[PDB]
Amino acid sequence: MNDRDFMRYSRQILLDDIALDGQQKLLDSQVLIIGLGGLGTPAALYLAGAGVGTLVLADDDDVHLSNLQRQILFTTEDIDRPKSQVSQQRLTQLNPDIQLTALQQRLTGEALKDAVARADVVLDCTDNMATRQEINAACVALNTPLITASAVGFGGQLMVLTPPWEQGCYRCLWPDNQEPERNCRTAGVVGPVVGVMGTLQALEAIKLLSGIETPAGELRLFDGKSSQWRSLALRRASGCPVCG
Amino acid sequence: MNDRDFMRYSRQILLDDIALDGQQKLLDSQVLIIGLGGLGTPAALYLAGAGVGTLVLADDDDVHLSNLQRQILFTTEDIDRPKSQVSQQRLTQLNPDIQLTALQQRLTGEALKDAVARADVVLDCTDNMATRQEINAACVALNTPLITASAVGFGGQLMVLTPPWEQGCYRCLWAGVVGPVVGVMGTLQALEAIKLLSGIETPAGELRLFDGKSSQWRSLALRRASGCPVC
Ligand SMILES: [Zn+2]
Ligand SMILES: [Zn+2]
Repeated sequence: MNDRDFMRYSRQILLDDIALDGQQKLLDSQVLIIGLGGLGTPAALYLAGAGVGTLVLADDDDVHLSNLQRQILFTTEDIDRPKSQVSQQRLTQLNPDIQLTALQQRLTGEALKDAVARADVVLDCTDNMATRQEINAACVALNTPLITASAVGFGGQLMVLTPPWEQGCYRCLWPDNQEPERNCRTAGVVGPVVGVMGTLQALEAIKLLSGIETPAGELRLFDGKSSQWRSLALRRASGCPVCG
Repeated sequence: MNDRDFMRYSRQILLDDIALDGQQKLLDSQVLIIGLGGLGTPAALYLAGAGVGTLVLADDDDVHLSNLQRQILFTTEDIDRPKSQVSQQRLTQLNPDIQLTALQQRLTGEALKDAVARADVVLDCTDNMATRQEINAACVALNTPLITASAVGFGGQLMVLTPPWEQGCYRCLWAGVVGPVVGVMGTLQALEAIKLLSGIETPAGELRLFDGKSSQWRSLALRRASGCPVC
């Protein structure tokens, strides 16, 4: 690569586990981020700056004042402007040497499928159970990893699902499809909490793409209130509508 | 608190643990963020969007290409501009309704003690063992809570030291980095500030360590050193 790119990616390249090799891998890698909010926003911000070759940002909503408290990528001046655009645009100003696509739609059906297909890794950053479900289905089908997370109030939840599908899919831990019983406090959310969650979704994407020994198949839980971390093991359904 | 304000802070206000009581508290607080790097950058960003009344951005340095990989608050286009200025400007675009004071200088001795005094919580975001040491001194002198962090390669470190100074100060205790690893640490530094300024209970007498490769946290029990030169 370049002698400049070296400087920019200096902090990663200088790392044994990544070095020049991985750094190229990152540059040759592609990542799909469905949803650019308090979760996908810092996810995209850190991936671009890390040098992920390609980034597809999908989000069908505009920038609202209500967002600025946790969706750090945006600015008040961006209000009413479509997220995907504003996003790609600002990420560009950060890392021009990388390609950024902006889908101003809702990824579904085949539009979501092939989109998933390509991607070497797919981050789910839609705090939506339905979407998350088909993103999972699609991911399982076109054997492409899914790194899903979420947050409500002071609580965070993260999960990495690799293609081998060892410990099953999201439709294993929740063969259902409706909603969880955390539907109560679904009122607000602390920025740092949803933030740390997305940021971690990116660390997991890097490690996955740069082929690092990152444990998966867990369900990490964060309690922003007690500032305590916790992990629940996983194992697939003895006959899931997927992963079967 | 008008229509606009209710709207931006709405996801925080609709929270039992904060509501108008806390949102109001945040808006009356001042936080000193010393250092605007991989740590300070996301911290300032999350605190501002949160609505902390006054933010003092300290940092005697300019943007560099190297930076852009972990310091998410800057772009290539600010490459030679000073950070405190660039931060101050970008943060205002996010929340014009809060007090944002830049500090293109380098705090030390008195210049530091003043800033620490006029500040509810101080965030040590200077990955420099030295500045760090002076701050811990100032923070204990003016019994001002100190949230400090670190992040090297794949491992981060976090600590919340408060006034009763029960389990020690930073003395009582004592070059590549992954983007997200410093981030997590910084974002968490904000989380602790918001919990401290809003009044939420937070076990703090420990040294949280994060290993971003194995993806697991560990803690060490702090202890105020016998005859510590500050405690
Ligand atoms: Zn399954
Ligand atoms: Zn001490």
